[PDB]
Amino acid sequence: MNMYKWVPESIRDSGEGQPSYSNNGDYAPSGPWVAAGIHTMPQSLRDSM
Amino acid sequence: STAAVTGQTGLTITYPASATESAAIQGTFGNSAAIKIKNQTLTWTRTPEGAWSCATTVEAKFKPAGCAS
Amino acid sequence: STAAVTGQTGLTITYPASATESAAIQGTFGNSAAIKIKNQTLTWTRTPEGAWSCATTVEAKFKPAGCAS
Amino acid sequence: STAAVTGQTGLTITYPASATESAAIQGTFGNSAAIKIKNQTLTWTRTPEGAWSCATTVEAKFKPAGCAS
Amino acid sequence: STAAVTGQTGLTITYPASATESAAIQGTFGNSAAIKIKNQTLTWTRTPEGAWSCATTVEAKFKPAGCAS
Amino acid sequence: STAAVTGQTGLTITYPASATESAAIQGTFGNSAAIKIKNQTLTWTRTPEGAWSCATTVEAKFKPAGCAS
Amino acid sequence: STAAVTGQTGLTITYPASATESAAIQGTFGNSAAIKIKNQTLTWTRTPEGAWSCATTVEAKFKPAGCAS
Amino acid sequence: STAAVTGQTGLTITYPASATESAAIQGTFGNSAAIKIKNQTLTWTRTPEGAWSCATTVEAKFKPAGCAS
Amino acid sequence: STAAVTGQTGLTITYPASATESAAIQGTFGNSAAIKIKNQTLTWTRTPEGAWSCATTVEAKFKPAGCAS
Amino acid sequence: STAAVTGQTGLTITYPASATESAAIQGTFGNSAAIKIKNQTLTWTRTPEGAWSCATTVEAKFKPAGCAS
Amino acid sequence: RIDSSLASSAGFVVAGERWYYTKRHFIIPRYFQNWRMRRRKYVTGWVMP
Amino acid sequence: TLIELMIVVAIIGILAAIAIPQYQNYIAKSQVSRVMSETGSLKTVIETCILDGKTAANCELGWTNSNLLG
Amino acid sequence: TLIELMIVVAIIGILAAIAIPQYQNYIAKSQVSRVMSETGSLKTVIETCILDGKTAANCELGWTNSNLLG
Amino acid sequence: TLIELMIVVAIIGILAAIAIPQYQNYIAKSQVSRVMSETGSLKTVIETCILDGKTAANCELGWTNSNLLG
Repeated sequence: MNMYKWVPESIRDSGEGQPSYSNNGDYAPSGPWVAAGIHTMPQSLRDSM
Repeated sequence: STAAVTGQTGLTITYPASATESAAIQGTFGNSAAIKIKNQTLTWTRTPEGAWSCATTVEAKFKPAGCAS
Repeated sequence: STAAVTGQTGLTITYPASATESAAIQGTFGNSAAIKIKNQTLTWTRTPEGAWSCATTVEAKFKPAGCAS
Repeated sequence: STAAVTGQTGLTITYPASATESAAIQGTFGNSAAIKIKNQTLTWTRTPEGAWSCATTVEAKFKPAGCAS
Repeated sequence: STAAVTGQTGLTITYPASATESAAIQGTFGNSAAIKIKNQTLTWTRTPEGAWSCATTVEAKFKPAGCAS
Repeated sequence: STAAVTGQTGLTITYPASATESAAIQGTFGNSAAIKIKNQTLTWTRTPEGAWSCATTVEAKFKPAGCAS
Repeated sequence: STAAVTGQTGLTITYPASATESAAIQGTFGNSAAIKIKNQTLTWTRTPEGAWSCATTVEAKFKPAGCAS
Repeated sequence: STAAVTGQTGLTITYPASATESAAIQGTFGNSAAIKIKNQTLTWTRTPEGAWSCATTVEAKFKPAGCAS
Repeated sequence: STAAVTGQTGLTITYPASATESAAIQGTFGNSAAIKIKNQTLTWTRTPEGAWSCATTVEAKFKPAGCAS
Repeated sequence: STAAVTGQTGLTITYPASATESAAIQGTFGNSAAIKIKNQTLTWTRTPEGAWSCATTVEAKFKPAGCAS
Repeated sequence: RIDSSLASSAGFVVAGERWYYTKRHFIIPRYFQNWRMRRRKYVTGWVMP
Repeated sequence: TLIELMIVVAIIGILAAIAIPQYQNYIAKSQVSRVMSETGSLKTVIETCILDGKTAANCELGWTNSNLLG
Repeated sequence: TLIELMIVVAIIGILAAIAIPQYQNYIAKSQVSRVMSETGSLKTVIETCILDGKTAANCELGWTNSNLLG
Repeated sequence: TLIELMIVVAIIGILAAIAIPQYQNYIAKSQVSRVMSETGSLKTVIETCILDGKTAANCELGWTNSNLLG
């Protein structure tokens, strides 16, 4: 039975993540943001997710 | 003018050396530039995936719409 | 030049010596190739029964439909 | 960034899954748009027969010559 | 200082929030202004179309040529 | 793969069982084929006298001179 | 506000209909203009070649260096 | 859209029905074209031997290097 | 108006004849220009390698920032 | 036209009359070519073994990727 | 790339779509597409032990 | 220099309005031709099998999988 | 007027802010497409060499050096 | 005011000093690229004539005059 199935443990951190620094400089859900590079996140959090 | 060394001291080119480096063209203002931005920098960063974007360290008011991060 | 040795460093021919050994023609990107796809290899492997197929290690979006794994 | 899902909110794509449905690229103005054009839309209509056409909901004056219909 | 909040209490600007309302810059006389014209206002309003016009509440004799109602 | 059964489901072989019926080699597009002609078929029919000819279900603008019947 | 019908009577547009006629933008003074130049006119004309020139019927002493013709 | 019957009135196709007559592709400007070149024509002619050339009826300054003849 | 001779004698064009000579576009003030700079010239030169630079004989205090040479 | 003589003066063909001499297809720029590369040459050389390669006298800045020799 | 949500929100500070991994910067799992994934066709058959 | 930037926008607007040729026929015509060669290459196998008298099962086919399913 | 010149500054700000379509993906595909055609042409000589039984050293290869290292 | 007009003049002078990005290199590479295709387009004619054994005059060139003289 042909069956498309997702493949776990074959996913990679392709680096497309574009974190945004809110120009408000705080936890405001609104306001302008600064889409930054993936470098700004701790790699531990990346691995956990 | 070559990428390794340019003809202007205010212009620097970050030439990638492998497939994982991110290119950047950095230009430091001066000479005929304003006194306030006599030493500010404007950089166009190029992600290895093929994405071009602009950044600068000068005030947000002074940023144009395109380089508004 | 020859199957045993070629005039190019990046081209290798896997010539079979027996009836049950497959054939493979593999080339490695370099020189004027893109820095992103640099050092990658594309191989055309031949089954002993005479079936030809193509394989490569380049990214999924860069793989042509004729060599998609 | 794929056809199914894009990296920007303002862009959506109708992928034609059959031979009797048309393709369209929808880009909705926003972010740094002009206040009059906060919510107008323009589409790139791709007919199944191989014809490309452009249409917009903006006022007549703002319409460029290539999207007057 | 800013359109939302200004550094002088005698200057106000109405910034539109959508495309169906008008913009306006309003200024009220005071301090060094004459006693007769101490409490009227001069306004610069921008229509939704984007047309700028000047209006004032001062007497007809004190109105300039460009702000004649 | 053989005449009775092939390794590709889009490839169909109609092998005659007597001296009176005709042979047919029918192939159905798909996978890497175009969306418009994703479900069309190209067949090679052979008369009992030994004459080979082609037919196709694609539109006229895609029919080559070989199968333009 | 269009070329065919101007918003006010003081401005008139000569819109050519073919490749041999010349465009002209004529503005007749009045309203708040000086009494001496109440009925004078100022026109911007464009040749079919694509050259702009200025002409005014105001007195010589009132002609600026721009329209010294 | 056929050679005998094209989909646009501004496009003219001369199909050679014999081996001794030439093929030509004539395109007349208009609609959105510049008024100066509103009624000019640009043609591509083919000799029966298979040699292509370009001719244009606009002024020389509007003629590119390709169709300078 | 061609490069060989200009419409007015106050503008001069130096057209290069080979690849080892530099071009020059020189303009001399006058007519409606200031009396104190009635005979100064403003010239644009282009290096054989393709670099454009500006020079002028006017005093430093009248020079723009782009021609301070 | 022919290998012995071509229809364009800037195109020359070196035909091999024997098995121990090479062939050359040399093209000399001009007419619509840039002044900087007005008199440079680009050639195709083929060894008697049948191996083709590219050569030119233009500067390394203008050299294409396939003719860096 | 498609999806990046259904991850560990721990550490992130949720501000609507914004997940502030820092006081200043945030991410949006809707477009935080650093995750390349994999799926495969699967021919399967039910078996009785 | 307001009028100068208009020509920049106008040319871009004109260039963005370039007529895109109907490339769909090119690929579809070419794709069938690839099927044309692939399908006709088995005629020699089919004709030899028919003339030798072998059945459908006895006819050895040197077919290779095609990405176009033809 | 100052309003006219400020607008020109905004236009340059708007015009220079065009999105990059990531031409790296476009270029890389063509190079791979070029290479596979070259390596594809080597199939016939290897196939003919194998069917004749000649050794690897005896199999003459009409391969020409490629700028992409093959 | 005089100061507001001085801002306008300075901006015009600022705009007038935009760097010219040496457009000679770009076109020259492209102009050579077009000629590059022209010279290689006649290789097929020459290769066949050499292999078929035709003489220089017996070889028919399907060459059309190029405005770049290449």
